Amino acid sequence: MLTAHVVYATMTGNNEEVANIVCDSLTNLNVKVTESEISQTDVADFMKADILVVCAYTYDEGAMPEEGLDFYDDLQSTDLTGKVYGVAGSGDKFYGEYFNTTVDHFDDAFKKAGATSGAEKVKIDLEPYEEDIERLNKFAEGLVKTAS
Ligand SMILES: Cc1cc2nc3c(=O)[nH]c(=O)nc-3n(C[C@H](O)[C@H](O)[C@H](O)COP(=O)(O)O)c2cc1C
Ligand code: NA
Repeated sequence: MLTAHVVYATMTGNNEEVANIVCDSLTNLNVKVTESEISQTDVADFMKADILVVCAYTYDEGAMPEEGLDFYDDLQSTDLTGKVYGVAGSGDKFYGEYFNTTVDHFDDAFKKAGATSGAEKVKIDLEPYEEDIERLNKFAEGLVKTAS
């Protein structure tokens, strides 16, 4: 029944770890999941899933991943009405009001595209631990219930 595409942007693996946890939780909720890195993914292919997820870092005081700028821009130009989305990220709370700003940007981009938020965005500090894992499971549960 349900499909999902999880894209991640990463440099030291934390956000790929986050994407992996989300893919696992979705798979364990009987979702067929595609997972790919953002720079190797076209929005036209991404949008074919019922559930859309971006997991991406924040850099240089609030900067988006440079390899994800095209994907980000293409996302906002696409009609994603009927799609269920969620955004998550690992970042560093030391950057204060720049903590995981990329998560906020992608959540806004999905909003302009007309997609329906399936779960509250998840902002993780550095590596995901037990609490983060439980939060990413509720995240996945929210997407499935919203999409189904
Ligand atoms: C130079 C530099 C600048 C950073 N700036 C931010 C930032 O503005 N906001 C944030 O949340 N994290 C910032 N970070 C932290 C990364 O987002 C964080 O380490 C994240 O876990 C890396 O994810 P990745 O392993 O998937 O690449 C910065 C890290 C570095 C090295
Ligand atoms: Na472009």
